[PDB]
Amino acid sequence: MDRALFLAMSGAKQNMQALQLRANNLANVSTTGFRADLAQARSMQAYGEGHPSRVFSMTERPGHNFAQGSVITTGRDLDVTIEGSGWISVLDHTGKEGLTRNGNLKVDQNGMLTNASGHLVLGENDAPITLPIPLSKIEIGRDGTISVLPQGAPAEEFQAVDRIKLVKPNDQSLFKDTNGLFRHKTPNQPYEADATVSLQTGAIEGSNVNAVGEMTALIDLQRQFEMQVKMMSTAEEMDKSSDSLLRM
Amino acid sequence: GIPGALSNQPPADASIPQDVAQM
Amino acid sequence: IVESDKPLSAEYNPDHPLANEEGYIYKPNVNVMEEMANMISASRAYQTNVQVADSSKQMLLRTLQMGQ
Amino acid sequence: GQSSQNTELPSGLMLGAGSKVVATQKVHTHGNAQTTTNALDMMVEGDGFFQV
Amino acid sequence: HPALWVSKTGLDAQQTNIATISNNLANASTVGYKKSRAVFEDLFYQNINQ
Amino acid sequence: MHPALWVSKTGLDAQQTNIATISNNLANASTVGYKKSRAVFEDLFYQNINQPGGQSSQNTELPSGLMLGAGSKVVATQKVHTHGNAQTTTNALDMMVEGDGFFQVTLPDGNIGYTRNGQFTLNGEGTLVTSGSGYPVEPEIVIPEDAISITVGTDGEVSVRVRGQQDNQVVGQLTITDFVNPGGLEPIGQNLYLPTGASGDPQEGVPGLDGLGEIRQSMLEASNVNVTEELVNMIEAQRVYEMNSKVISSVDKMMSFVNQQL
Amino acid sequence: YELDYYSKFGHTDNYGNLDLRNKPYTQLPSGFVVKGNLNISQTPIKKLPKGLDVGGSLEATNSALKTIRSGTKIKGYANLLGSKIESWPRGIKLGGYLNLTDTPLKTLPAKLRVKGDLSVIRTPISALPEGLVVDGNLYIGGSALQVFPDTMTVKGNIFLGGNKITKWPSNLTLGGAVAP
Repeated sequence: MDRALFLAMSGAKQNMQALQLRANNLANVSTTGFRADLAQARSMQAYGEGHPSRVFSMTERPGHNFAQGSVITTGRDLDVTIEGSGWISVLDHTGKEGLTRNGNLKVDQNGMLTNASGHLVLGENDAPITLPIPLSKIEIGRDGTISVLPQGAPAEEFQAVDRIKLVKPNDQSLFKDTNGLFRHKTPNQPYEADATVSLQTGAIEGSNVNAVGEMTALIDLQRQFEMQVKMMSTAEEMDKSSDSLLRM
Repeated sequence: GIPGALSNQPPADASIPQDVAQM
Repeated sequence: IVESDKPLSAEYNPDHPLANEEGYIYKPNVNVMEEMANMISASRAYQTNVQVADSSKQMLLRTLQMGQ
Repeated sequence: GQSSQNTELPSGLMLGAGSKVVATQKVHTHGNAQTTTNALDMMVEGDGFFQV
Repeated sequence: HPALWVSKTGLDAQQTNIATISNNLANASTVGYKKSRAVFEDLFYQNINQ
Repeated sequence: MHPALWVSKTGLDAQQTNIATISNNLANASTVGYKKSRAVFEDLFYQNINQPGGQSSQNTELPSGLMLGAGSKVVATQKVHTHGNAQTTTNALDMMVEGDGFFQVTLPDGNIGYTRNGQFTLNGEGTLVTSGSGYPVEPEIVIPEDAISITVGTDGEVSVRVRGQQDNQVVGQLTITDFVNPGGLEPIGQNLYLPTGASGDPQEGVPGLDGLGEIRQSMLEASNVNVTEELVNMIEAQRVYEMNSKVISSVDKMMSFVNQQL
Repeated sequence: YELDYYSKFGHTDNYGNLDLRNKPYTQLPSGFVVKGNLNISQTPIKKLPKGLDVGGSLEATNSALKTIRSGTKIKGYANLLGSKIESWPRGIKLGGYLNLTDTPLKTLPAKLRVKGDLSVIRTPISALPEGLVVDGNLYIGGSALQVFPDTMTVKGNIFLGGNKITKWPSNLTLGGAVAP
């Protein structure tokens, strides 16, 4: 009726969306290699004839928290965590290359090296890494080199077979896709395998969700949500009062 | 008129020479 | 419409993409307490002007009925 | 699902559906040794399993 | 919480040290046994808000 | 947000960094040649609210000249490069530096990293390498197979004893590096430091001349962490952390009252 | 007074737009760099510091801006409607228009290039410099101009604004027309 009902409704609806965005981070505190999503609000003015008094606010995801996660020491050979900044190249079920930070690796019955989510890990050849089937000792190098020991072979047979593809692009050019894999915003952009990133083998990288940061965002989203609801109530209260004009 | 009053039109800006030049 | 001249509230969000050289981001200078007072004041001022117009509407009608 | 196209803007806002436990992974690290006097309890040093 | 797992590394690191100490004390009468020492080193240092 | 909420949050993040750097020190309480770190706090900038002109000396004692802070932050994790105590071991391949000086090892990428850790050993070829990842020590020191003992002098002069001939044959000489500002060195883990701009150029020289330290054989440098200092600072960090939580809830209750009463 | 490191921090938004509207500042730091738009309208600033680099637009309407030092770089436009400037320096990197309406401007540097419109409305300027090239419209209404330069390039329409033109350029490539 006054268009301030919808101006406040559109703000209250967006505050719920930001609340859900923060809720996903808290639901994913223990997730491995999880980058917390950032939430903010953007002011978009309604340009047109009349006084510039109506400005909408909509929530967006400007970026992600690319800080180093909490490293968990597991003493497992097939667990690796990226030191500092970096990524691991994996292809999902669609055969589409995407960057990940989950270094919880495993070997299937055929020998292909996958991660906890089943994404095949790429290597030097840019093809999924395949290991000889009857292994005896698998050690992951600090730079990503994979050295294996054939079954029954003596100690002095630690030959390298593959090198884990570690990619360190600009963090501002990466977006989180629909399946948690970060990809270039510009499509058809090759992932250059960096040789500077290092793996801290024997440990797993946790999530970087700042629990306090989400909680203080929640309490501010609640108060701003409630204040706009009062604006909706006072908008209809004014409308009801301004109805006796035609009540002759 | 009042000084410093906001305008109801997009704010001519920098990128896209189009605005930086046309008055 | 004239914007308030209060300084923007600077917040320390150094990891934010929009942070400046010192890690500060700036946010609107909207103060909750004064905006709530405007919500109360504008609504009560709006409703009392309807009362005057409604009362003034009656006075015109009684002038029409004057004399008969 | 319009590919890319202003992911940082309100049009490209993406909200996740939460989290789940995907697998209870078995960690087959070699344990310690228990030296007992029984003559029928036996241990495998390394990889290998008894078959029953 | 990062401090939870930084200390958890210290708990695990000291556990490895104690396991070697017990092994040295267990073989205090073994003929031709060489004692062993656990080497400690700190993990990577991460860069924070720049 | 209400500016009082984020002011208190910066105090919470400042203490979280303090807790992180204080748990790392206690984790490395037995690491050989480990230098403790302390979190250094400094207050954020003050902004003039009642006088946007930016003149903070006009009526500073008046409401017009009021200035409100933006919270606190951890400005640096300063390394305290004090000398540690001496551990006397039986191994002949571990060394120590008496006073100022840093050992030199060659990293896989080519550049050298400086360390206080003296836990060394030999590889299959016999070169002196680190006891951990195995990075060789600069300059290279190769021990002959016929050698029966290793003697490292106070000036790093490495000599071995070989039977069939008297006098020890010298097979190398250690050399240590000192820095003008060792606190500016970048820790990279694995008991290694990388030179930075704030540290200054490396100053290399024989271990025992020009103010450098002396190499001690069969001796190790203990970590300089003070476990009691960490526990005391841990106590303060918790209480300051709790206090900033109280005010955040206090602001939340006040704002909840506003939209519930009005 | 002057502008310090922290004085400017209170007048900057998330996109580096410096707003000094009616602020009692008299000068800016030497070698000043502003990421976004700069607004110094209605300010007592008499001279811009040398080496000023603006990533946006310049607005100094109704201000005391009188002197500009050479080498200044402006990505957007320079709006100086109603300032106190008397002479325009040579070598200014300007990517927009130069609005000098209601200014005491008298002289312009030779071979000046304006990438947009040029307004010298109500100015005591006596003669446009030879080699002046304008990629937009020309406004000379209410000015003291009565003689045009021999060669000038106005990509837009020249607006006379009332003053009588006694001499026309010999080499003039005009994309529009001439209006009184």
